[PDB]
Formats: sequence, C-alpha cells, structure tokens
Amino acid sequence: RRVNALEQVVIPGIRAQIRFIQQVLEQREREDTFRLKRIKGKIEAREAEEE
Amino acid sequence: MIQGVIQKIAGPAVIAKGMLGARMYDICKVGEEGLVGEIIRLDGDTAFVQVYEDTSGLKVGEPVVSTGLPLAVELGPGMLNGIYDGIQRPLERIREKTGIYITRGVVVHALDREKKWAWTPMVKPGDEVRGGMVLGTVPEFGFTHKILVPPDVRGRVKEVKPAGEYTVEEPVVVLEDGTELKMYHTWPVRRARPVQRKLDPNTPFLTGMRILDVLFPVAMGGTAAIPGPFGSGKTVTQQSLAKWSNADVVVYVGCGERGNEMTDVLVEFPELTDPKTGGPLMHRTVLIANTSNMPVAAREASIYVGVTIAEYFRDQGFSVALMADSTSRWAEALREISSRLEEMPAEEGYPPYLAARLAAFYERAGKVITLGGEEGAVTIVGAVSPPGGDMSEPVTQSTLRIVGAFWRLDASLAFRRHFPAINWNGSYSLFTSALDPWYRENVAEDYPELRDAISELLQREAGLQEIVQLVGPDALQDAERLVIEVGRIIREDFLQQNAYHEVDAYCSMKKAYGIMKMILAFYKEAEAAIKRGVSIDEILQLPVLERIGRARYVSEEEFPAYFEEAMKEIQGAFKALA
Amino acid sequence: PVQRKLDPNTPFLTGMRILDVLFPVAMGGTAAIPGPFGSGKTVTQQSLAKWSNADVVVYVGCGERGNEMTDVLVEFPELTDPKTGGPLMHRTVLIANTSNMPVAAREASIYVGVTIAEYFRDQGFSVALMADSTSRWAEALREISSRLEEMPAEEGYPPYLAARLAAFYERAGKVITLGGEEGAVTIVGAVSP
Amino acid sequence: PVQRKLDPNTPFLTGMRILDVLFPVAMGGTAAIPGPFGSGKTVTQQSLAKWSNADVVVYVGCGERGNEMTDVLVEFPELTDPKTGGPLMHRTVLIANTSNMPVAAREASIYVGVTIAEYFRDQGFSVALMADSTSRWAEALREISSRLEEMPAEEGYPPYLAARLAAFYERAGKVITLGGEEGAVTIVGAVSP
Amino acid sequence: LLKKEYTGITYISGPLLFVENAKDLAYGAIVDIKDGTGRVRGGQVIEVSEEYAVIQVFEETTGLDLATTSVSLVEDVARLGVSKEMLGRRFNGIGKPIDGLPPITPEKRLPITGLPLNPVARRKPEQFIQTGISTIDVMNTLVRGQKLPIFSGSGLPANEIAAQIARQATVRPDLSGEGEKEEPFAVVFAAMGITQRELSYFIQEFERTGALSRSVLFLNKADDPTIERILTPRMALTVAEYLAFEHDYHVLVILTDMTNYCEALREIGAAREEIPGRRGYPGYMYTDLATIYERAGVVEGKKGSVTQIPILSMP
Amino acid sequence: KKEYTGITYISGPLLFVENAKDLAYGAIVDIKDGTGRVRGGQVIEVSEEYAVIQVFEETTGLDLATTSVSLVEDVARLGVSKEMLGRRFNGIGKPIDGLPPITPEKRLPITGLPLNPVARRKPEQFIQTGISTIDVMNTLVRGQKLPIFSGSGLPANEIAAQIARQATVRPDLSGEGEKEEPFAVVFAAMGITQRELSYFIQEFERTGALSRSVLFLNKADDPTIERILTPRMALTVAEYLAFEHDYHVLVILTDMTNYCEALREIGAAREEIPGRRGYPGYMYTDLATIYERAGVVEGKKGSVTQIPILSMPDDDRTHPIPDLTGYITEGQIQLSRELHRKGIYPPIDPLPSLSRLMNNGVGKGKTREDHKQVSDQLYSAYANGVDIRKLVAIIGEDALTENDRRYLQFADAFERFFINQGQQNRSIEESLQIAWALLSMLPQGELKRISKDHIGKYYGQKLEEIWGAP
Ligand SMILES: Nc1ncnc2c1ncn2[C@@H]1O[C@H](COP(=O)(O)OP(=O)(O)OP(=O)(O)O)[C@@H](O)[C@H]1O
Ligand SMILES: Nc1ncnc2c1ncn2[C@@H]1O[C@H](COP(=O)(O)OP(=O)(O)OP(=O)(O)O)[C@@H](O)[C@H]1O
Ligand SMILES: Nc1ncnc2c1ncn2[C@@H]1O[C@H](COP(=O)(O)OP(=O)(O)O)[C@@H](O)[C@H]1O
Ligand SMILES: [Mg+2]
Ligand SMILES: [Mg+2]
Ligand SMILES: [Mg+2]
Repeated sequence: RRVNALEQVVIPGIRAQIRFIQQVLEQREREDTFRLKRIKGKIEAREAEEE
Repeated sequence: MIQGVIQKIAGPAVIAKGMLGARMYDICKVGEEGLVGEIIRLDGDTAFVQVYEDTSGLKVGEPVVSTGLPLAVELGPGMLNGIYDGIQRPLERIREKTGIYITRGVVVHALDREKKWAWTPMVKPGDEVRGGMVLGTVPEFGFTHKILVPPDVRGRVKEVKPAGEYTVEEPVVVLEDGTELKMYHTWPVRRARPVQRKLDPNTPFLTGMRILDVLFPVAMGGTAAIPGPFGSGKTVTQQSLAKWSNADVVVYVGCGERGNEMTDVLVEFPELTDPKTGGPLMHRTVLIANTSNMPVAAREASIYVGVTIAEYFRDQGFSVALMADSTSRWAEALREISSRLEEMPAEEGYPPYLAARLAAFYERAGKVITLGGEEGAVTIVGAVSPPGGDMSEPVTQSTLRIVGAFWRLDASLAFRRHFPAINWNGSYSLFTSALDPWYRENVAEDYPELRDAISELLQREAGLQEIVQLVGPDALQDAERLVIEVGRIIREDFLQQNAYHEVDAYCSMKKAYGIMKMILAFYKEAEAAIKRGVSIDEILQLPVLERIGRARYVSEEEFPAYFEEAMKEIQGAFKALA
Repeated sequence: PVQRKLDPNTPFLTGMRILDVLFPVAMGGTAAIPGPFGSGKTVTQQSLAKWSNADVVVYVGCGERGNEMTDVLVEFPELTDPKTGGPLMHRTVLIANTSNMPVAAREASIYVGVTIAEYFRDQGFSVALMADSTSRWAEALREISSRLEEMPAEEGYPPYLAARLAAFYERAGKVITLGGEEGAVTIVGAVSP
Repeated sequence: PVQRKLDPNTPFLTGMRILDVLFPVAMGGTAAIPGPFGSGKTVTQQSLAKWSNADVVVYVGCGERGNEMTDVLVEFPELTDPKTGGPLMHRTVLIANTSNMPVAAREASIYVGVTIAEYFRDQGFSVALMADSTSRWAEALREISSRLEEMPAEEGYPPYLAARLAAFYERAGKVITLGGEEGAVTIVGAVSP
Repeated sequence: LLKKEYTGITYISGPLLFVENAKDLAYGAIVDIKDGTGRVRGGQVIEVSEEYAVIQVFEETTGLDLATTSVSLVEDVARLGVSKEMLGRRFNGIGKPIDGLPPITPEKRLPITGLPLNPVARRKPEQFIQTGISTIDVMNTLVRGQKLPIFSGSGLPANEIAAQIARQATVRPDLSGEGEKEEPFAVVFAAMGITQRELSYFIQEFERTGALSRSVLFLNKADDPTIERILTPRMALTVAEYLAFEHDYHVLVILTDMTNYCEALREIGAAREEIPGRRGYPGYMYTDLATIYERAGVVEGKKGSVTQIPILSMP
Repeated sequence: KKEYTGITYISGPLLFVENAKDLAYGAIVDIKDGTGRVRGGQVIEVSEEYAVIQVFEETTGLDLATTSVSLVEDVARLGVSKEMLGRRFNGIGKPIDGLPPITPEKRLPITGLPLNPVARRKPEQFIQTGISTIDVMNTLVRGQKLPIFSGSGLPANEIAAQIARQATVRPDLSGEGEKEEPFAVVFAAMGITQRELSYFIQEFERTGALSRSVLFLNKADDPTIERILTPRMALTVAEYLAFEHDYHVLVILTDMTNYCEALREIGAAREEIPGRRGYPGYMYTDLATIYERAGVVEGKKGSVTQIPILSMPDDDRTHPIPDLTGYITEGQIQLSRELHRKGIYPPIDPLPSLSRLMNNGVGKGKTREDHKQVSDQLYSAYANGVDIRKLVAIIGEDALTENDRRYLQFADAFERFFINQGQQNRSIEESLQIAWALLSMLPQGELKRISKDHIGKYYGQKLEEIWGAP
C-alpha cells in the first residue's frame, strides 16, 4: 500500500510543481529580455540620432 | 558586382557603405584578406554584413566586394570520396597548402579543377532539351555519373563536344541562345530541388540491425529519429547504419562534434570495405565534418548542404541515405545565431521558428519521380540528444511530430549492458502495413504472422512484471514460467546484438526469420510438454537451449545447415521426454 | 452623486441554497466568482438574473459567446417576473459585446452598464448588475497599453489595472439618493483566470 | 600599501561555539553570513563585536536601522573590555548611515570604514571590520545606475558590481607593515537576499 | 486595368520593408513585390504613416534590393472567389487548385475575414447530427450550429477519427417528421501543418469511399509558407458560410490541428515585436481564435447551418 | 609615436576618441594623463568619426583636457621561449617573480587557429596521475579533455596541486620500452585570492616541480580583461611547446566559472543582449575555442592534455556552464560532499564519473592487460554495496544473506582504502594490486566480468599486505 501510494500520488504532484516553477521562471526571463531590448532601443534613440 | 568600403566595425558586424544594388542574404568578401560574410540588412546606401571569421586587425576604409549569389553548393563530378566542412570546403586540399591549421581567408574550390574526366555525350545537335534530362555520362569509381542540365535551363542544342578527356570547366554543350552548359552547376542550399511527383514508399530500408528491421522497420524514403541520453549508443548505431545499409550512396553529416569523436570516424572509415562490391567503403560516401571550433554559420548550414547533395544524387536515379548526427547541437548553433540577432526567444531559449526549420529539413525526403523520368529516394535518420534525458525538450517534441519512425533509447538497458538499448515498449513505426506486401514475396509468406507472434510473446511478458516483483520467478506457475523464460530467451538471443563482433555486426532477413521460427517452435514444443505434464526445471536443462543461444554467432553462409539441424534437433529433444 | 451611504443589512436572495445559506451577500455588497472554463459562472449568473428579488437586472456580456446572448434574448420573454407577474424581459437591460467584436468596446460596455445601473438606483429601485467576465476588460486594457508602448507591470498588464477595478467596484452600495429615497446596486463579476 | 602578505595561522576567537569550532575563521581571513530577515545577522555581529579578541573593532552600518546604533551607543560604555578592563566603547569606531539617510552616501561609508581599519592595521593592531549589509550598497549602486541610462546586469545591478565586491574583500589579511610591525584585518560581511 | 508601382524602398530588415511615398496605400491592403529577376512575392500593409508605409513579406526576403524592387497594389481587402462547383475539388489553403483540374470560374468575391453576426439575428440550435459513434451520438451528441472540439494527444489516432467522422456524418430528416426530402449536406475539410504521408492517407481515404463528391478540401503542408497556414481556416470558413447561407446547405467544418496554427501565429507575431503572453504565445491569441470559432451557428429565417469540429493535441 | 587627444566622453570603463579612423579593430593602446600614469586599453569599436576604447583598471585621474592615447600593437601578442619554464606570470605576460624578463624566440597571436580535423589522430597513451580512482577507473589519455566538477567547500585546489605535482608518463610500460619523453605542466589560475596564490606558490616551490612548470596567475581584484586573456596565453604556450619541441604538456584551468562570469561582465559592459539565464548567447562558441585546442596531431610527437576545473554554482548540473562543458568534453570527474564530510580525501565518487576515451589507452601493450575487466567488476561491486548499505539501516545486519554482508564489507573497505589514499603517490601497479586485494574479499567465481586466466593469475593476495603503509 505504501509503495502504491508513493508511486501514484506524491511524485506526479512534485513533478507538476517543478513544471509550474520552471514556466514561471522562463516567463520572468522573457520579460526581462524584453525590458533590456526596450532600454537599449531608448539608448540608441538619443546619442546616435539627436543633433 | 557592387563594391564598397568599410564604415564601422563592431565585432562580427561590419557596416559597409556605397553598397547600393546589393541583395539580401548575398555573400560578400570583406576586407583585403577576403573574409566571407552575409548581408542581413539593407538601409539606404549602406549594408549590414556579418563576418564568419575573426575580425581582429581590420581597419576602416578597406574594400568590400559582393558576389551577388546566396550560399550555394557546386554539384557535379568529384564529390564522392571527399571530406567537406559545413560550407563545402575540401579539408584535404586545404591541408596540402596550409599545414595543420586553418588560416583565415584561405581560398579553395569544392570541385577539383585539374582532374580529367572521360566524356561520353548522349545528345546530338538539333535536339530540344529541358531541365533535368541527361546530356552525358562520366565514369566515377563504380558508378556512371550522369551530367544533368540545370533545372531552370531549357532550349535547343547547338554544338556538342565529342568524346575525350575534359575538365569540369570545359563547356560540353552550348545552347542556341548562347548559354554554355558545363559538367557542374550551383544550387542554393535553402531552395528545394523540384521533381515531378512524389510516391508512396514500398521497399524496406535494410539496416543490418535485427530489432530495427524486424520490429520497427522504416521504408526506403521515410524518416526516423533516434533520441537517447548520454552513453545510450547513438553514435555506434549511426556508424553501423553507415557501414551496413543497402543504400547506393551514403551522406554522413556531423554538426558540432567533438574533435576526438570526429577523428574516430575520420580514421576508421578508410580502413573499411563496401559490403556490396567489396571495394573501399569511402568510394560511396560523402563526409561533412564540423567540430565545435569552426564558426557558427558553417555549423548551422551543415544539414542543408548535406540534404542538397543527397537531393542531387537522388535526381540521377540513386537511392541515398542521409544520417545527421546530433541535430540537438545544430539547434544550439541556431539558438546562438538567433541570439546574435536579438529575436525574442521562445520557450527554453529557442527561436520560435525552430519547428519550421526542422520541418523544412525533414520534408525533403521521400521517393519521387525525377524530372528525367527516373525513380529516386532519400532516407533521413536523425539523432537527438536531450539535455537531461527527458523527451519534453522542444527539439524532441518538434521532431516527434513529423517523423515516421521513433527508435527511442533507454538508459536502464545501457546500465545493464543491453545493446542496442532500444525500448521496444516506447518505440513505434508507421511503415509496417506498407511493407507487408513486400515481406511475403522476398522473405517468407508467413513472416508477418511470425513477427506478430513475437510481438505478442513480448507483450505477454511485460504484463507479468508486477508478479515477479512480489514473488520470485520459481514461485510462479509453470505456464507463466514458460512465457517468462521464453521472454528471457527472446531478449538475450534476438534483440541483443554486438556491433563490435566479427559476424554479429550484420544480420540479414532470413537469419532473423529462422531464429524467430526456432524460438516459436521451441515455445510450441515446451507448451505441448507442459500440457502432458513435466517439471519446468527439466525443460530449462535441455542442451538445445545452447543451440538457440549460439545462433547469433554462426556466420552467414553456414546458417542454413545450422538451422536445418536445429529444427529437427528441437523435436528430437522434445520427443525424448515424459 | 449621492447624499449618504448606508450599512447593508438585508440579504440579496439569489435562490441558490449554497450561496444564500453558507456565503450570503447583502443588498449593497459585491461578489466575485472565479473559475476555469466549464465550471458554472454563466449558469449561476443567469439563475441570479432569473430568480433574484432585485427590481431591475442589468446584464453585461463583456467579450463572451453570442449564443449565450441569444439564449437570454429568446427564452426570457416566455418566463414570468417573480415579484410582478409580468414577462421577465420587462425588467432586464442587456448590454452585449461578443468576442469577435472590436476589443476597445469592451471597456465602454462595462462603463455604460454601470452608469445605467446607477441611473436606475437614483429612482428608488434595487438593481443587480452582472458582468460576464472582467478578464476581457483587462485584456482590452493590455492591448491598448501595448499600443501606447507603455511599460507593463506583470504579465503585460498596465500598472494602473487595480485602480480601474477599484473604481468600478466602488460604485455599488446602498445609498440615500438626492431625491431622498433609498436605492442599492449589487455587482457580481466573474473572473476567468 | 604594505610590505609583504602572510599566511593565516592564528584563529579569530568569536565566543560562539559553532563558529569557533565547526567553521573557524583565521585572523586575516574573511567570512560571510547571509540570511533572511529575522534570522540573527545583527545579533551575531554585535556578539562578535562584544566578545572577540580583536584590539580595535570597526562597525559599519550601511543602510540599516538607527535603533541598533542607539543600542550600541547606550549599552557599550557600560560593558567591560575582555583584554583591557576598561569600557568597551574605548576600542570601537562606529560609522552610521541609516536607511532614511541619502542613498549616495552608502558607498562612501564602506570605504571610510575599511580605510580606518587599514590605518589601524599599520600600527600593529588586529582589527575586526563588520559590514551590516552589502546588499544595501548593491541597491544604492542599482539606484544610481538608473539615472545614467545604462544597460544593467542580471537583476538590474550594474555590470561592475562584482569588481567592487572583490576589491573590498581583498583589503583584508595579515601583513607586515611598512614600519616593520605585524597587523591583520578580518572582515565579516552580511548579505540580505 | 491600370496599375501603380512604388519604387521608394528605403529599409529592408527581417520580414519588414519600408516604402517611402505610399500615401495612398490603405491600412491592411494586400501588395505584391517584384524584384529584378521577375519573381513575385506577397505582402500586407501593417502600418501606414505620412513618412513611410510598413509592409511585411509573406515569405523570405532573399534576393531583394533597394534599386530594382518595386511594390504594387493588388487589392484593398483580401478576397476569395467562390462557386458551387468547388465541391469535389482540392486546394492548397490559399486558393490554388492542386488536383490538376482547370481553375473554377468565380460567381462572387468574398472577404475572408467576414463580419460579426448580429446576436439578435441568431437563433438557438435545436437539431442534431448523426456521426456514427456511440460515445458521441448518445452521450455528447453534436448539435447543428455547435462548436465541439476534440482534445487529442501525440500518440492518439486523431486523424483516423477525423476521417471517420468526415465519412460517416449525415443528417436524418425521418426522425424529425418534417418530411423525408433531401437536406443538402456538405463537408469542408481544412488541414494545416500536414506531412506528406498524412496528405496521402487523407486523399486515399476521401477517394476510396466516394465522400469526395460532397466535400471541399483545403490542404496546407508543413514545408509551405507560414502565412498560408494562417490563411487556411479563414478561406474554408468563408466557403462554408457562403454555401450554408446562400444555398441552404448544412455544412460541417473540420480543422485538423490548431496547434500548428498557434505555432504559425507565434512565428508571425514576432514581426510586431510586442510583449509575449503566457508561454511565448501572443497576448491577442484569444481574439484571434475567437475570430475563427465564432463564425459558426444558425440564423433566424434561413435554412442552412455551419458546424465546426476543431481538433488539437494537448502538449 | 602618434598621439590622439580628441577625447570627448568618459564614463565607467569606456572612453571615446575622435579622429581615430587609423586604429585597427582589437588593437592595444596606452592611455596617458597629466600625472604621467599610463594605463592600458583595447579598441572595441571603430567608426568613421570616433573609436571606442575599453580601459583596464579604474579611470580616476582622467579628464577631457589632458588625456592622450597612443598605439602599442595592432594584435595582442605573446613572446614565447623555452626559458619560460620555471617562471611565473600575471596573465598578460609580465613576470611576478622579480627575475628579468625573457627574450622571445618568436611572437605569436594569443587567438587560436582551429586545427584541421584531417590532421588529428586518435589518442592511444595514458597518463599516470598517481590517484587510484583516476588511474584505474577513469583513466586519463594523452589528448583528452577531462574536466573536474567540484562544489563550494570542496578542496579542488588541493587536488589540482597534487595532480600537477604527481603527473608523469610511463614509457617503460608502452610498447617495447620507448624513449625519454619530455614532460611539462602549464598552470593557469583565474580569479584566485591571496590565500590560494600563497598555497599554490608554496606547493610548487617546495618539491622542485617548478623547474618543469609555467604559471599564469590572475588575482580576483585584477581587471576582468586579463582574466579573459589568461587561458589563451597558457594554451598558446602549450601549443608552442607541444607542436614545436615535442613536449607532452598538461594544462590545468583552475576555475572556468570565474572566466564565464568575467565574460558575462564584459558582454554586459559592451551593451549586448544576454541569452539563457543572463549568460551571453555565444558562450558555447567561446568555450569551444578553449577546450578544442587540445589533442594530438598526426606526424608530431608532442601532445596537449587539458584538465578544466569548474564549480557548480548550487550543486546543479543543469546550470549552463556545466551543461555546455559536457557537450564538448569527453567525460567528467565529480567530487562528493558526502565523502568529504566523512573525512575521505580525495573525495572522488566513481559512480557518476566517466571517461569516454578509457578503452583506447588501456589493454595489452600499454599498462597491464587486466585493467578494463577489473575496473568494471569494481564498479559493479561498489554499486551493489551502496544499496546493501542503505538496506541494512532498515532491515538490520542479521536479516541479510552472507554474500550481501561480503558486499557491504567490500564497499566499506573500498571507501576506506582505495578512495581514501591521502597525500600518497601510487603507481598503476600499486593501484592494481590494491584493487585485486579488494576483490579477494568477494568469493571466487562471483566475479562474472573477469576471465578465468586473470582470476587464476591474480586472485589470492591478502589485503593485510598493505598494512605496512595503508
Ligand atoms: N447549476 C447547474 N445545474 C446544472 N448544470 C449546470 C449547472 N452549472 C453548470 N452546469 C452545466 O455545466 C455547464 C457549464 O457552462 P457555463 O456556461 O456555466 O460555464 P462557464 O463557467 O461560464 O465557462 P466558460 O468560461 O467556458 O464560458 C453548463 O452548460 C451546464 O451543462
Ligand atoms: N543568538 C541569539 N540568541 C537569542 N536570540 C537571538 C539570537 N539571534 C537572534 N535572536 C533573536 O532573533 C531576532 C532577530 O533579529 P535581528 O535584528 O538579529 O535580525 P537580522 O537577521 O539582522 O535581520 P534584518 O535583515 O531585518 O536586519 C533578535 O531580535 C532576537 O530576538
Ligand atoms: N551495439 C553495441 N554493441 C556494443 N557496444 C555498444 C553498442 N552500442 C553502444 N555500445 C557502447 O555504448 C557506448 C555508447 O557511446 P556512444 O554511442 O559513443 O555515445 P552516445 O551513446 O552517448 O551517443 C559506447 O562506448 C559503446 O562501447
Ligand atoms: Mg555520440
Ligand atoms: Mg460562460
Ligand atoms: Mg539586522
């Protein structure tokens, strides 16, 4: 009974939690990449363009 | 073509001004040395190029000269028995003039310009020609290389050169409009070569591995994928397919390999022999080698050059097998190239167009009717290396959507030294029904029934695993013990295969069919003896079990006598019992 | 404008046992009903529209299916008002903006519905306002802010998302009108995470 | 400048059993104590300042509470020096820059404290330097970098953050002074992730 | 008819190119791009301003330059020519026949985006469709005017189920009592991201039984340009709506794989360069999917109907 | 000679100089100010109107009125010689031992030229490092790239110093006896502290191993560009010695994590967009230009062997730096925290360790012929023992059979004697003798993986013969 409970209950839950955390971290990385792109685009907008 | 000057250098990106008239994705020669690059952005009078090599030492004001053509490959005689990089440069001819290193800016030609070829024209003046037909033949090793008119060229023949010894640069046929046709032509690697019609595959791609061609076969012209963790046996299986396949021409592509692992294949291959004619193995193969230290542009375009060469050899009526080793390391090169372009990466860091490129690579295979009226085929087998062994990687899931076979490798069998470590539960093949008519005319009329019986016997053992996990095998009933022992017999006598053995490395269809027949006959006799009623311990003691075990290691032309003796030996041993 | 706001002390009878007994809502309160797809938000809101004791019901279909709107358009005239005996459609105001309609009109539908609900409150009636989905309004705000090249806060939403939701939900409550009578507005909004 | 560095071969006694036994720190070594809020970094550092065998203790409150500085200013004059017998405040130098103080002065306080500690090292003493939090220094560097319109590192910090932290921790050690004596500086830093 | 060409190309990068003096190009217009070699590509205006107009290219920009390139206008709104003779034909998801037959002669030209239906003009669905599957027809019966997707997996046989439903679908008027007269039934089969083997399987399955005589096929392959995958379901829905609401047909629309459509939409959405959504997919994907699914239903005062069965594989 | 005074912008590690179109990309420049102090710099961007220069060290004394810039060299070059053996350098070639600078026989670019794949040959000879867990089970072959994975508190520096102090070749076991082979060790340290510097100097100078070694040492407070350039100088020296004087060299990189962090800082300072987890997207290419410079070349007698050392940031093997390293190298050696906390040194755990090129360098004609089967048997027996040990804790020692007790005693004796060798220096014969003595605890015939001839020849030696010096 203990073996069946461990093999059918706890491991899929832990795996799903790991998957959720990985997705959240990946989304945060994508957002910070977008922010870095925007601030670089603002950097080039003044020094290389204005008089 | 358009010539300009260097305006700004910021690493691998060079801005060249005065390049009005240049086209996108053209090849440019940057600087005085002549470094190559690709135009990736046109803006007014300036163009953005990306140099492949190192840009250290360059100065502002150096000339930039464009070539006017995208990345292309020279297709013609002299590609067989050749070693190339990712951008089709002969490594042997580079070493003869440079040394042990590869200096930047070295210039070589893909096809040798000083070797004489025997020319035999087939057309005559006054004929009307179109793209894809045959103008003549050229003897190359064991093959007759056909000279094909380029696909986009049509016209009327004006003058034909007579027979003799000519180089590849001699214009053999000149058309009425002034166009000159030579022994070679150039084709962009990103454009698929057109054909007339695609056909359904109906012939098996024989591999020499028992489980591959028996349980999960692949038709000639299909696609297969072999993923697995580290140490599973991907490279050994791929080079076994290179050595023992029944394909006419083999193209081996290595992207981002390690130096010593590339050296292993580059050394062992000249020592091998062709299984068909007995000549050298390298006379039928084209090698593309890229270790980790050539630039990322040559590593990324390695698979398209190989598939273009395979498509060119398909248009001559041959049957070509293409093996791409570790496409997961091509995905890394693609990811790096996309990272240098700031292209907003998708999940797991890969660009969103990875699936499109993977589909574009894998959909060039198939059996077609060529523009010359002949039948050709290209078979692609790709190896995938997941990072942690999980098949949820985007590369693995993208490859799973389009391939017709899936030879999954398991790390559990690799730990127990069970080779090839192919999980037969997790594998599948979508070509069994198509090749079912072919099996019953060339091997035996009852081969599919034998294969289904073997698969059913393997499936029955897997349903008993929860029984042997609680109690020991000896505690089981005799009926279940029989299927357990016959499953062990199958696993250790049919699925197991040694790639480094003298005779076990190659196995034909009839030998495997005879082994399956012997196993099923033993199972039937044991079931009958159980039905009369004997102890299972006496059955397992029988010395005919040794004959089935040693049936793997008997050579090819001694097998029929061995099988004939064993077929009656099983019966003779089983009648001499209670 | 209003004169004063009062403490709600009379229940909003929804006609559903679990909502009316275990987790009651008052005559001037606000409620939220989140859940995944196919859980029962629309059925609960339509049952509240059919069976509640509110005088006037305002239904806002912000970015939802059009078949759910045709259902209300067809079946409601056949039914009966629980407290007057007339047709059920005679006390119902419908604001519809389906999912294939322009995105920018989702916010305007919510504001129009809440303004109409406040207008009916000033005459002394008790009004129940139901929003089919407040997530589509947030999606519209996200799209508008993306067109304005603004800096997103979390998951692409503008940083002022909470202010709009606070301003929308604060319009409900039992008040003493400028005319001197008593009126109340209840808001039950559904969230689709 | 110094004349020659020396190998560490003498322990720095702190008075805490676990730190003195299981995870020792040399007289010229460096240590770091990170943890969440309420875990006991300030109590441990104050116990180290009270009970260590160092001749001179320099305490740097980079961006922290002023109540802790009031605690140190009040309690220390009534305590006894372990190796002298006089008041404990006669061997201690405090540099205080609280959280409500201007942000740009957080960077200067660390350098002032380490310069004073190096000055007391040149006279042949053994000096213990305590940094209340270098995370406040990193946050100040991030705050100043926003006004310069730079492209930052992983979590918004400037790319030169790892150089400043390395240059700060390399000032510790047991040396031979230019005057021929021998002194050492030990640095204990706290991190607030 | 006269044609106008613009040669003011000033900037080419990635999928985009800028045209200088294109003030008369309407927003969302369809253009074609001709290079020096004579090859013609396609594009769409995604932003038009006073200084320049932004046109994204449907395919790769290889071979384009700033001198010989010219841009011309094809039509302000993308349209498709439809006819009643399209039953029994196969198309590539863009309008080009692939069966080798001569092209059809259009009777009307309809925009592929369509228009939203008035909720007042709708009516409630009240009649069922027999599909030949007991688990569907008894427990979860399909209603004329419903959109009922099928959630599948990687190794599950979704294609065989789609083929069986396309073959066995019918409407039975004898169980309604409204007379046993013929109610015309048609099937629109849209497939995108489909490999060559699946294409051959679908063609053979439709040809063997004879169900091709009442069906229109739009087939998009994996190696095709990613814009044809986006435009594939809209053309099929336009044809289905035309047939149902102008010829009293009871049509059935089957979309083979929405996952490939979402992948193509994510690939296209990188040109606009906006903040991504939950897992890299665009944040407007709900509206884009709603513009497809919400085109089915029934209309008061009309006899026809449109029914959709999307199919997707859950990752 | 020519000096540029058109400075227009100074901020952080960057300065712009106008009218400098004559400077080549990647050049080295000297920055001079009014106080006479001279700093170094490198050109990272050249344009038609100004050039961008990244400056080593801080920029405290610079101003826009008195600063001038002069050119030093177009390409960063190093002067190599055979007299560099026995010397120490600071990572850019400047000596730090007080000895006069060396006279160069040649000047070479520190950037590497890729080797021709058709010019290499398969490695076939082993290196005796003096450690049983490496010599026996994870054999290092001349021309292999075998990294070492360590943690935060694990003693990787001690292992590196011991390997560099005990490394040697054994020509008496290869073929017929061969001839004398020169051997050298190139040591590169990146981002080390003063304590590690003193430990390395004391370890190298106390045994005479300095006479055959070259040291490139970079401190933590040194500029990061010197940390970037540190391994390339060492690899240039190794390539010169191996392929111009027939030396068998061994290269040790002490910390590649510091190199990766310095690369990240340089990429961030040059305004580039990072890739996965904040690291630059070209880190796979940059790391490949360092690892793939090792190997052996057909037609030459010398060889280059690399032993990179890197620390996993949080004991995670899915981190990009350990993940990309395994994509290039030929295996790994993993240290264990559990063995370290039990007092076992060196704490090498053989269960996850793996050497890919082991089979080529062992067998008949090169070391003893029973090597492979003995290693496999030891691995299998240890794998059984580590499971019997945890079964004991639940079911007790008296609930097992006798052979499980033998396996448990084998595992304990293995951990006590084979792995825990201390500061000894063991030859391959001594390690094989100890391995065969450990296999005598197991019953005869239980060793399935070994043939009967080797069992007949070698089984039967008592373990207590090592009791003279265990
Ligand atoms: N109280 C109920 N009694 C009976 N059936 C119910 C009840 N609530 C829900 N259902 C059933 O469940 C279905 C849920 O549909 P509903 O429109 O309420 O979902 P939803 O939560 O609004 O989802 P979506 O976000 O997809 O619009 C109903 O169509 C009905 O079949
Ligand atoms: N050694 C100790 N003995 C007894 N109590 C202790 C000890 N260390 C900590 N505490 C208790 O735990 C509390 C932790 O507060 P403290 O000021 O040490 O937090 P901190 O870790 O420095 O946090 P912050 O990051 O917020 O400054 C102390 O106020 C005290 O009550
Ligand atoms: N068919 C086989 N017969 C014998 N040994 C095999 C077989 N397949 C794999 N192996 C062993 O497994 C190992 C697998 O390594 P390799 O195939 O080179 O890399 P990977 O499996 O990681 O792609 C090889 O060292 C080889 O000795
Ligand atoms: Mg491999
Ligand atoms: Mg709903
Ligand atoms: Mg504190």
